[PDB]
Amino acid sequence: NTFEKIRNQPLSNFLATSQVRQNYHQDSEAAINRQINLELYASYVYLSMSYYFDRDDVALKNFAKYFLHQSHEEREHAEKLMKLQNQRGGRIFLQDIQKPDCDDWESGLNAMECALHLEKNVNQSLLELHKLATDKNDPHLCDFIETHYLNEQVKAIKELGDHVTNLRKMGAPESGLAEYLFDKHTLG
Amino acid sequence: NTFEKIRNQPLSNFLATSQVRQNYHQDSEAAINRQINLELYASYVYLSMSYYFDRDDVALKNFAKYFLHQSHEEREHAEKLMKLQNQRGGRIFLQDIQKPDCDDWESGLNAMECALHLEKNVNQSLLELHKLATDKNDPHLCDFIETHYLNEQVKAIKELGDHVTNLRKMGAPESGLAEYLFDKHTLG
Amino acid sequence: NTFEKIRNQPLSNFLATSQVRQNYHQDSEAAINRQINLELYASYVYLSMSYYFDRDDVALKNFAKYFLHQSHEEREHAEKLMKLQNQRGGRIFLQDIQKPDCDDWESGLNAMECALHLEKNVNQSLLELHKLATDKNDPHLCDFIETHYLNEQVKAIKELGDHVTNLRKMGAPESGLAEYLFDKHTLG
Amino acid sequence: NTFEKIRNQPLSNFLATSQVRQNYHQDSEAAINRQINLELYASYVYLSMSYYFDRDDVALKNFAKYFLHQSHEEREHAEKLMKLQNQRGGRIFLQDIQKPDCDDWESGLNAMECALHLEKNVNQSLLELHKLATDKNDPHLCDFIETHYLNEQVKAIKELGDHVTNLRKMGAPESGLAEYLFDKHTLG
Amino acid sequence: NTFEKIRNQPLSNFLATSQVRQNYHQDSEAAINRQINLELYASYVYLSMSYYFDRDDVALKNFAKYFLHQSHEEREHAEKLMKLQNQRGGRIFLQDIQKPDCDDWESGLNAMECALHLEKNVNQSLLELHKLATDKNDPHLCDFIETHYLNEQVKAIKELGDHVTNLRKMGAPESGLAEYLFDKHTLG
Amino acid sequence: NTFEKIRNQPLSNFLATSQVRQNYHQDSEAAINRQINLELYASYVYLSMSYYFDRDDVALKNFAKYFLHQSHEEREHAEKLMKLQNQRGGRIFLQDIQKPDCDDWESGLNAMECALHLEKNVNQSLLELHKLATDKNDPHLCDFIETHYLNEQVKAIKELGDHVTNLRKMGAPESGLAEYLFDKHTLG
Repeated sequence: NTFEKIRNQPLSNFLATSQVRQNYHQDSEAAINRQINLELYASYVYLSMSYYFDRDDVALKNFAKYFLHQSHEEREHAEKLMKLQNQRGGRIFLQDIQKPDCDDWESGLNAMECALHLEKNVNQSLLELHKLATDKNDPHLCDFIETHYLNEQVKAIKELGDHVTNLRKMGAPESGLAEYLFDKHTLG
Repeated sequence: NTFEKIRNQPLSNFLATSQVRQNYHQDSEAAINRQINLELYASYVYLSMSYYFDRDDVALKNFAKYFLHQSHEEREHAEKLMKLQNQRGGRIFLQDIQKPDCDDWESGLNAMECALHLEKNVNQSLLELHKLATDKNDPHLCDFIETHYLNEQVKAIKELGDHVTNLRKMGAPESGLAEYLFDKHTLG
Repeated sequence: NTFEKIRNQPLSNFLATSQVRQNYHQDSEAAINRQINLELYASYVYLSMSYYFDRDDVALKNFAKYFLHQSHEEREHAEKLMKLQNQRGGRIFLQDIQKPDCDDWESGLNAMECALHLEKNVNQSLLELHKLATDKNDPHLCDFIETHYLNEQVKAIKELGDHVTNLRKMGAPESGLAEYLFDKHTLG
Repeated sequence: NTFEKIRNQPLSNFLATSQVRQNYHQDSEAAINRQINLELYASYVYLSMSYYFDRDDVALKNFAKYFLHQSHEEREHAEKLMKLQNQRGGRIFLQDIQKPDCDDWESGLNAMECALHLEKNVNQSLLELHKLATDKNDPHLCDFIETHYLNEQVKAIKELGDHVTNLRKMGAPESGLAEYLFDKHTLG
Repeated sequence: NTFEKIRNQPLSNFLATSQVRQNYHQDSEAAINRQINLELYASYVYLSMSYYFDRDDVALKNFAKYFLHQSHEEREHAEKLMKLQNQRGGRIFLQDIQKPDCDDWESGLNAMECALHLEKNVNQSLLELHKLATDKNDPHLCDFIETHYLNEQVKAIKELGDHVTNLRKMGAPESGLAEYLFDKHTLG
Repeated sequence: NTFEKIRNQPLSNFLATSQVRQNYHQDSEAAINRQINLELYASYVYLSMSYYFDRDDVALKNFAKYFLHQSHEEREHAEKLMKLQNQRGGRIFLQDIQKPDCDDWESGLNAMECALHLEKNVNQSLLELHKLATDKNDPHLCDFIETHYLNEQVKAIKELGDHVTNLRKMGAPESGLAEYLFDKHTLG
């Protein structure tokens, strides 16, 4: 899985004085760069799924629309992180964006499960970032993280869990009628 | 079952001269206090069910909305009874509110059946209250009960019976598709 | 005083794996259940006071309106706590709601003083809850508490203190003219 | 600079039971009084600069407008701090307001640099205050500071840095054309 | 009082050629600087009183609002004087702003009396300034003073006298009912 | 240089029967996949350039806005290509997205020159794609390319050339006044 490989690289890989810098450790800068890379990767995965559900032998439009919306959201998250990095006086440092691990998904249920897994991973990364911020006595960074990311992660995870439960109860993936009706009524 | 043990307590437990009191027996006062306690208990049960249907492994929003509405209705009923007790010149006397008997419900059908049972019990209590009022020659109390409670009870019971019948015919509780579609089309 | 007896019960009494649970200790779950019970109790006390001030030998309408509004607010607080408990992946566990300790209040000043006492107690409970959350490294819970409860508690306490001071200076409770005019001008 | 002299006075020089006080250490009270004095001093400095840029031999209107706006902002900050001190149950204690250190400024660039210096000093003081609050277990005060001051300080510092960079690149202070055009296009 | 101490300092302490200067003696410049300092001091005193009347053991909102309005008015007066000083080709020269003499006021009547005293002092200062202007043959300065300050001073003094008389007749400060009703009806 | 090494890879690397496929050679499929990768790379380069000009020691807002707009445009281009690939009955096959080659740009002129170079490269790739389409007798693909890409490329190249010429004539990069005024008047 590409996620842990991105995770286990040292902070030295994410580093490239300013007149506005004040109370800003370099480890925080390094962690912010890595988080940026992670958000971009998530956006790319969502795009891949969205255009998978558009093939002529799958043909579920609302799934595709949903995943495209998610991809755009992830892109905006990454841009906001970059803006913060500039505001505080650090230096942005970019890396390659890996290709997604899964190429086909075979059903809507499987795609929803992979999405849930991905969101949980992103949440774990954010939590460790907050811990690193708090043991360095940086209240501004802690408040930024708390106000802009944690509640959104929690809500997204809850929604994905609801979707998975509903799809399992209706009889998916063996019943195509189930996925058709779910695409019509819930995601419509 | 909490209902009957609340019912079987003597009237002396629900008792705590006024310048407005006229033709108002104390047995009526005690019965009104008891009915207040009963309505509060019903509201609490409805709240419990409503938030049961919100868990991530059940995920049926319209059921939860329906039951929350019912809970608010029961609260208003209790408040109106308290206002009457003050209007006539009695003294309000409160008691504890017991916890609901059932903790999990396992399906929408089971919850609907328990709700039907509860409503029938409340109706029986109201009928006994009306009989007590009428054999004491208190026309104002009788008319109050008739105009504000009996028809509402009848309509609620009819609606719950319709819901139970429809759910049984569609194949519940073995078919999750049935409950999904019922949540979409009827309660939506 | 029922409050401290509710406070002193162990966390095990407030406990009844999920696919959305992540970084959520069970002690937090128990504490949330206890706080829910506390908020419900406060709502019930406010209701009792509100309908006390409606008797024919007291007759102060604006006091009753004020306390009824407070009761509804407490109910919404409890509902929001329940929604959080579901969002994070815990299990709600309900208890009995005790009857209020004071049955008569004899004046508006005495009622205001009891309300101030109650609000201070609720604030203390919230503070120790936040401490428990913070020594377990749960930033989402800490931010939730901070953003939704502490400032409201502070504002409510300040307002109640102002009311008590004004009522004492006007000559209450020996002067009924004072309470009449306060009901007209301040709470009107 | 008057700044570090104000900073180095003991907390005893900023102190002058309440029925609303709860979980409020006196060191926090003293620190709040000191911060109030600091904000007033900053407002006075901004006023002095604003009216310096209005002389007939300088004649740059938009600079004056900008600095006057800053002065009013600082005044509102101080008033909000005083309101908090009253809300929590402390006692306000005022001191003298010293005169600004610099009397002439000789250019727009020099004034912008002094303003940047001042803002950085204020930010440092706020950070020390937050540390003091957090090691005393006062979550309400910490959240107040985080929500109302830190992000504003960061944004102000970033904006001032941008202004200084742009002015240096255009050729100031040796070119009056540069300052004229900057006054027209950026601050207009 | 601090007032006479500020008054008795020589004009040389308030002094720091222009192409617009014409018929403008330096004694006038010094007197204008002194008047600026005086107006700032008055604004600061008004602010102190306004936030005294906001404490939880005083709790009279309309008094606080009134005094805050007065403080803002004094600030605008000072700013207009500074603009005048710039128009005629003088040089502004600032001083420290002393802390108010009275720290507590104990009643609304006492605060109103102190305010009346302060306004009378300011009026006396303005009168001596006008005399100095007129014996130097400076018609523009005389007309400026007459058109912008004297009538406002007279109206303010009359209003404060009315307030003091009304408060004394109602029975203040021994009757808190008097101050409550005055806050409601007159200042409301 | 990433561009030509992406260009020189064989078509076999960009390959992963359908009921809608008709007159669609596999070489066209591979070329479309390669073009998709190229467009994504261009978008990423534009994003980096845009956030370079946001640093506190560069501070040219309109440049950043311009480049961000360009990045979004490139993203939409890639999405349209993917939609075509699905419409015709091929299979999408994704690859890694390399990091940009240049990390700093040192001036607006240098950035404009790099952008011109990049656009010319993209145009060359599109031209050889059209040649491959036309020697395979695929009129639909040829018309798609002609109607959606060539004129846009030509217009973009013309505009970038105009910008470069204007910046060179004004005296850039040695004159910062030139870049300031160009940012104000042309890109504003």
